Amino acid sequence: RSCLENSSRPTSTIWVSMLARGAIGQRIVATLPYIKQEVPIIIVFRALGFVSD
Amino acid sequence: EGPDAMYVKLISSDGHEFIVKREHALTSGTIKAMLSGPGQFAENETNEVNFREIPSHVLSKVCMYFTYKVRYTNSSTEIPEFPIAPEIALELLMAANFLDC
Amino acid sequence: TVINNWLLIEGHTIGIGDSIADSKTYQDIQNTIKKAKQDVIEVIEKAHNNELEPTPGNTLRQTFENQVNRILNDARDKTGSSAQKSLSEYNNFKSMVVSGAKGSKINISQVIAVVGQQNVEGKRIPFGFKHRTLPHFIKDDYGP
Amino acid sequence: GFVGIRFCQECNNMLYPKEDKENRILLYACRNCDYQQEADNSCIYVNKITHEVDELTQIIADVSQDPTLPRTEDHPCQKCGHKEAVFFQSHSARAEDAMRLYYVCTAPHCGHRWTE
Amino acid sequence: MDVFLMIRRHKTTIFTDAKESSTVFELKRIVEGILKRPPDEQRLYKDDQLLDDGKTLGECGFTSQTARPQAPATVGLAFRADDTFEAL
Amino acid sequence: KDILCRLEHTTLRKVTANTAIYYDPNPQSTVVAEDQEWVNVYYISPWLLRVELDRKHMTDRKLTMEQIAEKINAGFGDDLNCIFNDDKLVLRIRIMNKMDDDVFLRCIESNMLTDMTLQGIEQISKVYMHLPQTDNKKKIIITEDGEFKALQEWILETDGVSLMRV
Amino acid sequence: LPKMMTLHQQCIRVLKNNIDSIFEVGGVPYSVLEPVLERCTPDQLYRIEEYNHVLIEETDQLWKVHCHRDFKEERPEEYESWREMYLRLQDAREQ
Amino acid sequence: VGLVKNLALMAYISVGSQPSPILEFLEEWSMENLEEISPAAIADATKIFVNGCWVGIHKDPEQLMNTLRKLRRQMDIIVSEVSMIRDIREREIRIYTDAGRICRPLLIVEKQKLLLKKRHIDQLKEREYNNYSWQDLVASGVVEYIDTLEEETVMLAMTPDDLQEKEVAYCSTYTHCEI
Ligand SMILES: [Zn+2]
Ligand SMILES: [Zn+2]
Repeated sequence: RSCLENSSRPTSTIWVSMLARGAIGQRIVATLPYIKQEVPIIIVFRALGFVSD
Repeated sequence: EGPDAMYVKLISSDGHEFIVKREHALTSGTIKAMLSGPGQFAENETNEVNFREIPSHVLSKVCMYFTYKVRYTNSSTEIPEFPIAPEIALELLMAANFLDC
Repeated sequence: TVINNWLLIEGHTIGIGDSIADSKTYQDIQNTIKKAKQDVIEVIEKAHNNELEPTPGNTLRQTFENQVNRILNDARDKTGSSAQKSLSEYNNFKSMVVSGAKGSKINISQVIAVVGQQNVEGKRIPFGFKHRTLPHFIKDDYGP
Repeated sequence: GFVGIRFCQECNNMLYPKEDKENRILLYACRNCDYQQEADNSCIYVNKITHEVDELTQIIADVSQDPTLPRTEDHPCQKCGHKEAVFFQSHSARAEDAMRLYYVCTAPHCGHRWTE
Repeated sequence: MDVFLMIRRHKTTIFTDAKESSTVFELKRIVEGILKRPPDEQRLYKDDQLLDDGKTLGECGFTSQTARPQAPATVGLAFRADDTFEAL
Repeated sequence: KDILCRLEHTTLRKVTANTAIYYDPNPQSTVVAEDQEWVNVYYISPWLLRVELDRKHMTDRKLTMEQIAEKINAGFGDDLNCIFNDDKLVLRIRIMNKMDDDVFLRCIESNMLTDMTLQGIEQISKVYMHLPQTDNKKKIIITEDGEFKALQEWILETDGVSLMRV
Repeated sequence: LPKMMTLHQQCIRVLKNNIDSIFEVGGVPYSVLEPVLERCTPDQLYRIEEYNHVLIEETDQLWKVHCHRDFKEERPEEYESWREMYLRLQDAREQ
Repeated sequence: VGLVKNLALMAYISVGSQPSPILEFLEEWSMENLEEISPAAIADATKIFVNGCWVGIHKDPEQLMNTLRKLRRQMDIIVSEVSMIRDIREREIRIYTDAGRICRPLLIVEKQKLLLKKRHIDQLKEREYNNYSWQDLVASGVVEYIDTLEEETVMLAMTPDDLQEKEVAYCSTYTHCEI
């Protein structure tokens, strides 16, 4: 529940979750604020500016 | 002090010398090397053990510890400790030099 | 009406002297508690040195918990039995228990001898800190 | 034994296992760029279902500085002979089946960790 | 069990070992055996409680505590029964 | 205990120590090299699934490796060949005859670990044997003399319900 | 304490509990005093060495046990015994 | 029941502080920023969190926590209500300055001895003569405020009788004592 210090603003909550076993493997996804669907975490890292694995 | 060796006299350059059971001074390291010197059999029975520079109460504690340790080693009891005063331990530690224990 | 008017002559009370046991009883309770704590420490040492054999149908931690709770329940039961055995015929806790009016032998045991094990959700007090019930204990303290 | 991630060098991405039937051997190939590399270990994937018997390698020596950990002087260090050592149970989810004690030497510059 | 008394004559202290009941002049006898002390020269003083004219060790002054290997109980000595009582 | 083993569900996961995936295009020269002798006794995709089973789980379930092998063969109908030996309990699985065979063997290994039954009934996770000391769950009988006699007989509990199969 | 102790061990365990009681050692060699000084903390070593100066050139290796515990990233330079290095870095860090 | 709670008598809820002095001090007390480090240095170092912000890593976390505790105990750069937690097993140092942290004052114990001496008690017996107050006791490095996250790393003696204990004290590393 991320909230910027030195300011009075609402807290933005990010959920870095992992899918259950029941699926070839279990994957890590990210539920971002103001985003309707879950996003895979590697896509978020690439959109942050790091394309290489 | 008597040549029948179950009492041995020992002096520390103080007036208050001490005479103790040889059998309860048996746990000395140096009783095997300066009463059991170059040859046994009436070297021990002289019982003039003229040590130097030890205050009286210090070696009183040391030889009372001798009786203590002899009768509390290999007996039915093994737990108990030795209650030395904190300061005298320093000079008692120099007794820790002499007796090889 | 008849019993309530005879009770004016007889009277019934509860006092702090009904919570006292004999000195011999207090010694017996302290001895039982000491022996049971020693037994719990021995079971802890057996589990720590991997000498504790799991029972069928249960894992090692739950067999340890069952053994510890068995020891402590035996402690509470024996101390309580000594507590009721100390009680005189004039004891008013005993009077209200054997009359069935109020209280039980567990209440007498907790007042006189041992309150006993505190349980939350059917287990012992959980490690709400990192592996500690309270910050006054050391980590991984499974003692009573 | 375990298998790790082997990385490409052209784009630093992940190499995926693949075979060549002309050489009939195993190679880790990058499928972002066109890089290929002959694979050293034949093991592609391994399960470790009951290979959680070890917990000593995850323990760090810094827990010798933990004041809330129990200390003993009856378990001397084998590597350096220090008399004092902290002991604790395993903190893993694999520790439900074991109350096994692990010991860490509290002497600085040693950090030796052992079991019973 | 044991006994622990520093037989203290100022600058000469005798060591003894005995049990909880022994006649108190047998202490003088075991001093006499090696230190050549006649019973005139063996006027043992009191304890903190008065000494034992009944002549046993399980009588006044001596308890189960005074047989302490941790630290004994000490008292002065005079090697003359009636004439003089020499300290130092 | 025999009935308890016949009732409790046993997947391959309960008895497997490890599963490893290898590139072994020539079974004549096994890359693992600890299975050379019995594979050469027996002697195909170049992909190998090596399954090592724990000793204790295979003993107390009273399972022998031939039963697991015929369970493989019945499960897949010779879509894939599984050889085995032990004297380490070693199985070796290949897939005889665009979704490369490594991910297909991935998938069938997931099927091994999850969706295969060795012995027991699927809905029953755990079976607790006990001998009851109370008359609530005993076998009361009427003797020849005519008394009600309580017989202590071993009874099982389950953690799932598959009543008709039981 | 279910342990037997000889005179060395008795004196050094008592003194290992009350290091703070030491003002002046008298004439004890360090080789005897080696145990109680290794279970110690550098301020007490400074106190001992500034009351019992004759021990100084004996205790320098002991300071290494402190240095690699308080300045583990460091090494001595040449012409630097461990006591003077520990005091120089300690005062430099406080400053 | 259980949802509505009450404060303990010496419980104090923290009011909040700016992280800037602690951040500056960490920047020039040998902590390297996240922007200036290769990731290979993160594996053996201690991550440093200030109000939950990962700001850098430190190579010597024990002397860093000693320095931070020394600063907070003498009411230097770090103010008294700042919580500093060293997760030793997880190699993390978390510094919290934000509001809402409930804490309580505890006597500081160094080497099985209270830092509260008879001189502090004698000075506090004449509170309205010496002008010695509770805040002077905090500034003396005698008491300090510990919150719930820091309390999970401290070792509390219930009484000073737990300190003055013989050969088996059940713990020889008490860090704090209940008042
Ligand atoms: Zn590439
Ligand atoms: Zn070590």
